[PDB]
Amino acid sequence: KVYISLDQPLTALNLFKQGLDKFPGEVTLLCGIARIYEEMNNISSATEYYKEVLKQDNTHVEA
Amino acid sequence: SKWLDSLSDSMANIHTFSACLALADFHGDGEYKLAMGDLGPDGRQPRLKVLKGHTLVSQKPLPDLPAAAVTFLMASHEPRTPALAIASGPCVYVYKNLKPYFKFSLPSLPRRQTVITTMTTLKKNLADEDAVSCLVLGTENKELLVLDPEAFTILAKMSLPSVPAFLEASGQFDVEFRLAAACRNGSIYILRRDSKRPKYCIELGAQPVGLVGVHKVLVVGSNQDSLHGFTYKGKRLWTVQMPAAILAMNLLEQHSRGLQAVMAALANEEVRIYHDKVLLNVIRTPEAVTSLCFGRYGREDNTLIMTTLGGGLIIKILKRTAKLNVPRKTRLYVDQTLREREAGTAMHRTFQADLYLLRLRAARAYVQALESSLSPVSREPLKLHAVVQGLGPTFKLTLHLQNTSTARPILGLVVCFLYNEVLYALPRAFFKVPLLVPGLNYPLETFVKSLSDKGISDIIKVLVLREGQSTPLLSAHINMPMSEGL
Amino acid sequence: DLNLNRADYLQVGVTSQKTMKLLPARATQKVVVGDHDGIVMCFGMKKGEAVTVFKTLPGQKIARLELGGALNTPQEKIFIAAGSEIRGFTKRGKQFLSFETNLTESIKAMHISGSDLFLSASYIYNHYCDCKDQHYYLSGDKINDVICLPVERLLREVPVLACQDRVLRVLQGSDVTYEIEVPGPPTVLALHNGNGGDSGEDLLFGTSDGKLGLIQITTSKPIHKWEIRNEKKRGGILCVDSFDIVGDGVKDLLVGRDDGMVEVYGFDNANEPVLRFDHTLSESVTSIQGGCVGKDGYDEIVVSTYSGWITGLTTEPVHKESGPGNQEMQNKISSLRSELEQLQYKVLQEREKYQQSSQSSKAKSAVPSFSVNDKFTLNKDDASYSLILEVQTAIDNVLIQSDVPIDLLDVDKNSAVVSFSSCDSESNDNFLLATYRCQANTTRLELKIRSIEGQYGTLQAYVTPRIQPKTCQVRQYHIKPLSLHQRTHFIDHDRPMNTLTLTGQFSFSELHSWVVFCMPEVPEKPPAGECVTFYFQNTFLDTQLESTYRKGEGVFKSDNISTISILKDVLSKEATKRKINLNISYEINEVSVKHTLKLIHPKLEYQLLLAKKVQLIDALKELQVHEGNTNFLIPEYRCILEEADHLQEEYKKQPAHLERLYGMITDLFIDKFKFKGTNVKTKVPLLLEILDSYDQNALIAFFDAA
Amino acid sequence: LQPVFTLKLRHKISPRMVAVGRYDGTHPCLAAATQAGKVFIHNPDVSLLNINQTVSCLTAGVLNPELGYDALLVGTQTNLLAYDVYNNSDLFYREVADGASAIVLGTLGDITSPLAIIGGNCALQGFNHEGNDLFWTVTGDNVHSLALCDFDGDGKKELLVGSEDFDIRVFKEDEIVAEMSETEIITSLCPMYGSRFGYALSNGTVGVYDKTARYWRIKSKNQAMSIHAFDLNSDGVCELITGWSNGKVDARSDRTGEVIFKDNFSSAIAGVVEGDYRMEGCQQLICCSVDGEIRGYLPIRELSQKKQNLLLELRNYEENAGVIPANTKHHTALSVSLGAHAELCISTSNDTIIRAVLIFAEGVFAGESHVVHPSVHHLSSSVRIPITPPKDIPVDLHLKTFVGYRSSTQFHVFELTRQLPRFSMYALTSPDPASEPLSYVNFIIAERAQRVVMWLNQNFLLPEDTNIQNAPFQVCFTSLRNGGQLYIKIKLSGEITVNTDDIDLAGDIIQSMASFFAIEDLQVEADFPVYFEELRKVLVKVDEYHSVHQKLSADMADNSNLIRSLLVQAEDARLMRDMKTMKNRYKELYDLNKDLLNGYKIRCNNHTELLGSLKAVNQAIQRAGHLRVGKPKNQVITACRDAIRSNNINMLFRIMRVG
Amino acid sequence: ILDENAIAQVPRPGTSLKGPSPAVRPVTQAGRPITGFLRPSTQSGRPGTIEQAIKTPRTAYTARPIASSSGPFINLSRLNLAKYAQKPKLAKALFEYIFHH
Ligand SMILES: [Ca+2]
Ligand SMILES: [Ca+2]
Repeated sequence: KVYISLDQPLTALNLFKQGLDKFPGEVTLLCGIARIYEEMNNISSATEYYKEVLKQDNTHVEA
Repeated sequence: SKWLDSLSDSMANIHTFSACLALADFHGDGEYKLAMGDLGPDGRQPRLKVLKGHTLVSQKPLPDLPAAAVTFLMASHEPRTPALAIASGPCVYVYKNLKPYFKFSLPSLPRRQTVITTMTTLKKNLADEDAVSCLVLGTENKELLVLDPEAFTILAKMSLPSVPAFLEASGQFDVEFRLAAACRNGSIYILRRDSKRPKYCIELGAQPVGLVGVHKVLVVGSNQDSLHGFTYKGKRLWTVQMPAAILAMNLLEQHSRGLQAVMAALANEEVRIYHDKVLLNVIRTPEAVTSLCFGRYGREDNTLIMTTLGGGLIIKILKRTAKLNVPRKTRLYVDQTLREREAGTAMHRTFQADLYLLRLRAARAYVQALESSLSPVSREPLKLHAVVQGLGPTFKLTLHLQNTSTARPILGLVVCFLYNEVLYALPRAFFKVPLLVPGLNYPLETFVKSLSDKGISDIIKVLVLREGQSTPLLSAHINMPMSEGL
Repeated sequence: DLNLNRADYLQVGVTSQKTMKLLPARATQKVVVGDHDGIVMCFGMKKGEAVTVFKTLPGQKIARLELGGALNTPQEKIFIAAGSEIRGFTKRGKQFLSFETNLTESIKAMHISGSDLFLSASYIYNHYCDCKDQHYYLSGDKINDVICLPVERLLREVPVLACQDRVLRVLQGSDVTYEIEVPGPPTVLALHNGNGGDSGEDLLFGTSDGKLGLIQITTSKPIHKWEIRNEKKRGGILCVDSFDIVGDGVKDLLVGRDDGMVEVYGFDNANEPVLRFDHTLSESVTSIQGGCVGKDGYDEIVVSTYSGWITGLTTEPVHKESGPGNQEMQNKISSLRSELEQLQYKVLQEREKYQQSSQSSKAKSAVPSFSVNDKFTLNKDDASYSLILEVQTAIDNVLIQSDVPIDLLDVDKNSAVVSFSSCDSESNDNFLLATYRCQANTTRLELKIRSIEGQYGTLQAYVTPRIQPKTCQVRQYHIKPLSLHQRTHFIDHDRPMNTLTLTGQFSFSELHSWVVFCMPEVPEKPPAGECVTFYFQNTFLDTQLESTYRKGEGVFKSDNISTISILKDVLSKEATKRKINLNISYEINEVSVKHTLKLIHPKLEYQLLLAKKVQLIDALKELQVHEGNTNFLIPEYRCILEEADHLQEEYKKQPAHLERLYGMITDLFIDKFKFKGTNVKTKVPLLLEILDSYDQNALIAFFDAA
Repeated sequence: LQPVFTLKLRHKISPRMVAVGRYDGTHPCLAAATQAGKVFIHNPDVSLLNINQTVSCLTAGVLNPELGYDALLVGTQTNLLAYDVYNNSDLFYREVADGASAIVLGTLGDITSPLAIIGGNCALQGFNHEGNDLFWTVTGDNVHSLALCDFDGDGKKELLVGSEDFDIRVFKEDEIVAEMSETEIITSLCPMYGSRFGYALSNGTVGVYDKTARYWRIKSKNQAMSIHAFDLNSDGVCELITGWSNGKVDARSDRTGEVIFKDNFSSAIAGVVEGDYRMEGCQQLICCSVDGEIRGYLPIRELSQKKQNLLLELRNYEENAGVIPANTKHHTALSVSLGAHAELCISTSNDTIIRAVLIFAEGVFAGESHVVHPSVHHLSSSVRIPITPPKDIPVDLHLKTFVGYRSSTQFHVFELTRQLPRFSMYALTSPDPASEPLSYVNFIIAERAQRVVMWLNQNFLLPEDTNIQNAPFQVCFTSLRNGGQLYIKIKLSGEITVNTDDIDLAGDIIQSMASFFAIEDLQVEADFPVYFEELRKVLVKVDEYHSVHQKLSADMADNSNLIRSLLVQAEDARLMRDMKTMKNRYKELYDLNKDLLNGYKIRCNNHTELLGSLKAVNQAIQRAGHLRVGKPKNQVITACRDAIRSNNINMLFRIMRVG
Repeated sequence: ILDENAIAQVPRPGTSLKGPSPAVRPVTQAGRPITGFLRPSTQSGRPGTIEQAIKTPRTAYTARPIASSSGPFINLSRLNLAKYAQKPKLAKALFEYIFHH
């Protein structure tokens, strides 16, 4: 949130991938990555990350 | 890489045109200078500047803005430099050796004089490098004055239907002269012997931005970013399309290879030399170019000097050694089509039943709306919608009302607001509306004000109704937002 | 557009003004120069090296050198005037004329018109004809140069006499016909062609403030044709000449300066001049000529430099040949190498002998004397003297000791460092002790000095050159009491004059000595007639100080109370010094204070507006960097956003002007109350507060009331 | 030469804040500070970056060698930010709280990661590509310039620190190597040679240093803003490019400082930096003015005048074979007077007089000179000059005594060099044990009490009558910048007791005596009660200041949010033409602004006091470590920092008490 | 609008937050096609000026209408937070109360 407030998507994405390196399959982190990719409007990666969320949750209302 | 570059400068503020810039011999001894009547950096200060080599040698103020500047030999007695006849106002300053030598005046009109805009020369009998040339002036009054060799008397007066803008003189004046005039009305008129009136006109469809005469074809540059080659009889023979606008067209003629091709100074930062139909020797420039000249500048028979739209000079010396996105269907689609093929009858029947029930419920809701008259769009033509603007305790509520009819005004109408008198304080909750003229959106605004100290959002109704009736003609609703009070 | 390459020639000793000439000789001419030791020499510069000719014997300091000829013959006789006599050489080492012309002090200018000889002096002017006195004049002011119009193209000889007080007295015989007025004290003047002007006669003058002109002296009145009054080209014209270097067909004007600047003026407008090429030289030009001296076939300018470097500016390129890889650089390098080796040998052995012989008891160590061409002028556009020291060698350090509160400002052209040593003002009488070390190899040093309307006193300056014994020479300038009064020729009597009369027991010479002690620009020698009137003018603000005086009486009218108060105090001090017991009687126009305050008001208004705008300049600049200033900034501050630069650069100098104005106002107040017999040295702080407020009407109210 | 390119940038460039960096990886661009706290980037169009804060440093380099992009660094007096301009993303945004007065970017000794060194109040720091503190040490005063140069030739570069104390120290990864004492606040260092570095001051002095000596030096006006070593002549050896305060760019030589190339501008010179704009594979030299014009470059008779000067000297000597007996000798004498200055008397064993004296010393006198100059009624043979140096550094006066008679217009100038020792002050007196100071530092020396007498006699202006050899050896000096004392006592075992209540003075004495007796390492036993308790009280005030700042910051943030909301509400009222509520919103805004300005004054005073307290803590660390020579120094520093991060104040003081 | 925190003013297209064409997918602004799963953190574009943000629908840039800026159990002015801070068991729940309630 802090990094998105300072308009720094590519810092937030690196931080999210660091977190996923810590927590290997977290759903909120993958969903945040997908939200950032959709705000930047490149859906071809937001669909991939929502599909990862699905592979983890499969009931996720957002993805 | 046929165009050997010589000089590229950007501090030279030379805002001339392709017609008020001419190079010729000015002190004999085979050293050609280039005289140009340059405007101000904006167009305020007319200054005549001549160029020898690539350093400025003399710039001197001029009375008014030069409309053209062309050189010519006045007589063959011990041929010195040609005379530079620079056109300014109703006057022609004839310079001999770049010195004020004569001031020809235009014969006035019954005072209402005129101004000269276009000026070229015409050959008398010889048409060689030593021949005598006569001026041809285009007055602002639609007239062409064929002058004398020494710029003091008139040899001919030709009548044109519109103010000329560009001129081309072909042949020898006495026996075979052809005068092509590109006017402001977007037309080329040709003048031949015995014809005081052209009677051979050609329309371009767009105003001609240039005019260069090839020995047989006459090119006309259009405002539609193209060239059109016509014949001297009044019949187009070809047309070529340009990728961008045409700023200035001049003539590139070298007699060694007999190449007489028209140029083109396009607005896309390039210049392409055009023969009859083919492109060749296209060049590039750091900025789009407004004027080009090709001649024997300095001591080279193949010099081309070009001035950028922003100023500066670029001089180039020509070397003598010239599959579809059809979608995909997955297992879901074939299973769905199999279900449809095996159970199509039940789907058809149940969808028809659902459509019947939907028509029933839609008619029900339409009748209920007609009863309550809640449609903001409803013989008796009207259309109203209410917009709310502003946070804070005071909101601006503007009703956009409109009469939607061919031609019939609505005289007696009135608007009445319905609100909760404990939450909103409307000053005038009822007011007449102006005479609604068919086709105009009338914004009729009011100031709603929230009174509740706690945030309470309550609806506000608006009823538009006649003054002799009691049933609202139409209505609208607005959910007032939260107050954000104090 | 013109380019001149700096080619150096032989170096001679230190030269005075207009001490170089060119023998007319189509090939290369010959250069002739005169050193301050009397060694007049001439060379031809055949090929790179100076082929010296008749380098004569040392004598007195050559004050002037001029070549002329009796008849219309090509002028070749070169006449010098060293100490008090005029010697004359032919175009070789044969002296033929030696006119003793027994005088008192020296010669400062001379002109040779065939046989006619017009020489100047400190004040005296003589016109001889072959060692026979024929005309004698004694001006009231020192003469700078003398010329006679062409006695051939015209008929009568009309010698012009340029005085120090900004006048050109065009006299005939032994009495002035009329006097032409010129801005600034004239220093050089020469008819502006090889003949003296096509249209009859024309005189071209150049003044010490930096100004050129073409006074056309007719039979009874002058006809001013143009003037080259400059702004950035300050510097005393020491030399001027006419020669066609541009090659257009009309002769150009080659003019020198005092700050090295050499300028060529072309007449391309066919009647008026225009600058074409300027070049700085790091020393003071003393003579300029045209023609050619090296590699005949290319016109060049010969410039005599103060220290003696006879330089040329040629129109011919220097690097005329090259390849894959000049040699004259190597030749000159090798020559200087060898010379410096052998000179180092000799001077090291002599230093050893001198240091070992310095221990001799009875022996005395003599000192190398040298020359310092100083110029203590007064800038008129400002209120600051501009002192300018020059030495033939380079300087090491310059002391500036004072006895007056003085501001040493900064000069961008100066490259020295400054070192304001901590004065005391209680035990030493030095209210100022500066010290300008000069970096690298600089000869001249220009430094500003700003003194208040009062505080008279001396000012010393110790100069030390970069020579081996490293001696020092002291100079004593004077900051006069009324050091801001530039003398002019006319006043306006319709101003409120606060007259003042001194009476009693004067020798007119002594009263004149008092006025010289009291005023910047007045001749020392008492003017003849026992009755003299001078028309001064304050430069900080225009207030005249007409001063008239006879053998025993003096009237010092004025437009300022401060001026007459200072005069009263200083003259009473001089009287008490010399045991006179004079009698003062003053008078006041009760509106003069109003006039002076109305004069001051615009300056204080401008200073306060300066401060008010520069306070907000930077705050507005912080807003400027955003949103591009398209729609929001008020037009009021938009008028400041453009001129921010000039406002900021004037704010740097503002505080000095504000302090000076406050001091002047408080002195005006104190003095105008002192004349009535009161002592109001106590009400000053209220006046200071009022000026912090500066209600001009409340200011005049406080002036009239208390 | 000729400027290979020129351009005009409309933004005022801050002087010492300029860098060239390939922010696109392969496309070099210019980064430069500007007014309002914005950093602009010129790509070959100008792009702004809102630092929204007054910048004080700026560089650009490779911070993570894994990728080939330059990282734009931006320092502020309370922050430090690395920035990947290409993919806009903070590499690290660290908060220093010590300030950013001078930063560099390179590889230190025995560190495998390019550090972003920084310099603040009195402490340096270091950060890797993520922002982890890997280097930290304390220095004398405010750091003004830093550069990386391999003094000592061992392949790992030590860093050169220019302290506001006028000193230039060289720091290894942990150890201090050497310190040369310049004469003014350093402003710029630049290395491009092996062990040679070019330095600038605020006098205007631009010079060059070998290991521990100056090749050349030139002092002028218009003190240099930015120095940078480049190879303008392409002779293979770099030269000192310099940009002065007037506009002059003079490329000099690293040999005897002879001007080789010269150029001029319209305003001052912000920065000279090398970087290949035109993509030619070879470095360039860009000069950037203060007013925002950039220009980029690609890489005779005076000796005859000297001959003439030699001939003039020969003329003088031949004239010989305002006059003065040739055997006139100027003899000086130093002394010290209490009733408070070091007096220097100059005389002449003749009847001649001393008309004026112009002493020239670098850092003692204000300016470079102190001309004495008696009045004509006061002239005599012997003249005394009082001197009051500001600090204890041995200075060398170059006296120039103007010798001549009374009424003379020209007279000699005798030159003479006299060195005021390090401790020129502290006149010797009689010890009064009632006024004995309690603060003392103790340590042991090698041997040779006679050599201690030598040290004391060569670093102090002791009178002639002093005779002290071995056993008691108690000398009591009284300071002259204060009333304090200085007790040097020596016992038989070789133990030196220094009883100075001042700690900087004891540090100076210990370091000088160590450098004198050729000592590498040493440990002390120091007690400074009245100073240690003051430092303790400062440490106590620190956290209170922190809390107050946090409270005021939260309050001002709340009020700023209120003001933003009120600006929006006022805009809405103005757009609906409700003038009464608009005036109400503006009254509310006026009141909030007045409250916020009051809070701003309070917070600013508190922040100034807190910065003073932090600099006091760091100066305490540096004065504790400074009291020990060699390795026993470094330890303390480390321990001291490790004693602050844990708030173990008593153990902290024990580290600075015994070590 | 009134709060600027992004360092870069005009960063490269693709590194800042500030598919199917509008001929298929409905839109909300010039771009920004309609999304699934409205969350209260959605900005979905941003206005240029305060006037544009006011003179538009209140819920065109957020899931909720935009604001101007984003008895009682215990009276906050009565308790000494310096004493509840000593007891973390009380301090944690008390902070959660003060912050979220
Ligand atoms: Ca090393
Ligand atoms: Ca080099």
